[PDB]
Amino acid sequence: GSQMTRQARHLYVGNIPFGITEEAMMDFFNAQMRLGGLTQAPGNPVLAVQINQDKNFAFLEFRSVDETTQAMAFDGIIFQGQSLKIRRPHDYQPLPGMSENPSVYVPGVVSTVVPDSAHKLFIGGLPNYLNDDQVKELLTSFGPLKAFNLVKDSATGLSKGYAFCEYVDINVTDQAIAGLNGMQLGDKKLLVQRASVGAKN
Repeated sequence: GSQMTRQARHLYVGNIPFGITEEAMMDFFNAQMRLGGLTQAPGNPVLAVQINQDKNFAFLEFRSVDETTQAMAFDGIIFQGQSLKIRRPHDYQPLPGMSENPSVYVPGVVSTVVPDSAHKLFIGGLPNYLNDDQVKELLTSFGPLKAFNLVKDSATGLSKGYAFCEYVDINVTDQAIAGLNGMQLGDKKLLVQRASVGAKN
């Protein structure tokens, strides 16, 4: 369809695996939607994927407004080691009577949106070659995460060596600090503290 028609029928997907094909991306999201019970009709909700490989993002094109909205619940899903960053197009406008936010939660998926808050953590000193899944697994031993993002270099996809997170249980925050702060990992030592402590400004 037209560009206007696509505003409510596609999503931005950032942090995509290097070298993934459009077909493999499409098959992944169709499988996740179908196997998660998140379709509104028989068949595949995702019609196409357009990748910008040099800029490390894709747009997923859906056949329906409601399926596009529900797919926002996959923000943070791990695929080939990467946490996919799912967002609305910047020009999205809510449509009359159509939900702006997903209605159903997808078990296991940890959001990449980590707002500044009392118990948001900064994790610094990570070896830059560890991927999102590996860092997530390091943090999850203390308890389940509500949100997590590993900061990547825009040009290499390598990490910048630091991440942010928020635990489901606010009390896990201090347990994760106690366990991980000062821990040797590679040639590095981790720094783990509430992000408000060292935030620039």
